[PDB]
Amino acid sequence: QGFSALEPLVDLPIGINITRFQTLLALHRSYLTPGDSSSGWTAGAAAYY
Amino acid sequence: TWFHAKRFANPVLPFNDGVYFASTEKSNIIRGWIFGTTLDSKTQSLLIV
Amino acid sequence: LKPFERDISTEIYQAGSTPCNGVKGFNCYFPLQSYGFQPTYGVGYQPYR
Repeated sequence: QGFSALEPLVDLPIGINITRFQTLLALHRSYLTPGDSSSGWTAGAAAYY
Repeated sequence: TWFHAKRFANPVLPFNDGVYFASTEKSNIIRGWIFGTTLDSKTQSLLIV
Repeated sequence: LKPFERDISTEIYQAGSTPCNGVKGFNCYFPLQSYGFQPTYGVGYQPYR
């Protein structure tokens, strides 16, 4: 809970009417099996909101 | 919304006049924050990595 | 348009509730129009930088 004290770091204008939003998990697993994000192939248990 | 990274969690979300993000992680898993009006070659799409 | 925006995504215009394709069609006028600037142009039609 704590508190929030958010501070600006990058404030550069772009000028695009954005409608979508997606993020890259950058997941990866063993090199032996090239899953290519088909099933599993994650080897990670993190989270985001 | 909880978007844990165990399974595949990469849903495209509307940019509802602003957005918030947080992520608890004992790693550097999350790297990408791509944006765009349609995430296509036709329209300009912001890519953050 | 909202100020500070560019219509760089060229596409065939439609009248609404009437899909059309190609380069010319009924109720479908090309959004772009050129400027045939020549010295024979008078005031008002003079191109200004």
